[PDB]
Amino acid sequence: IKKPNNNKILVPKVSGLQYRVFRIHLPDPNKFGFPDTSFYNPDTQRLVWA
Amino acid sequence: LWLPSEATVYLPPVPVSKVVSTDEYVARTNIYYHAGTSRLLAVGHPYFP
Amino acid sequence: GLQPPPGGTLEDTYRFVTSQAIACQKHTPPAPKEDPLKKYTFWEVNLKEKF
Repeated sequence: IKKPNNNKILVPKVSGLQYRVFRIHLPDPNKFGFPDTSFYNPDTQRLVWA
Repeated sequence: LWLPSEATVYLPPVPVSKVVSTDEYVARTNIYYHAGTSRLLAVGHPYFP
Repeated sequence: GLQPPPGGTLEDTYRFVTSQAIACQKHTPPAPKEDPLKKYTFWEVNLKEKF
């Protein structure tokens, strides 16, 4: 819905039939603390979520 | 001669007092009891009081 | 003594006791099991969980 003086929507459209594409951002795991720090060398390795 | 460095990094948080399961601090005994009500009945009007 | 042959679920216990739906209920024929001295008044002192 909108008012005919502009194009800005007043209430939006949502129904049961729409797709729902969720985008998920993640924290970069190369920049963690990890206090025991023994399981990876920080030069020849990189870390990635799964 | 000493200067700040100032970057961004994820550090471990403060510990929160966790919730533990009941089987830890509650000991189970050997005594079993039974309890059952008679029957529950109700007659009324189905639409409005 | 052990059980009578019909034991049944002791008393139906209707929920809404004052209505026009159910019939008259709640101890209309009073078979003893009570104190015989009910006709002679006293001063009751309830000590069920005073101990």
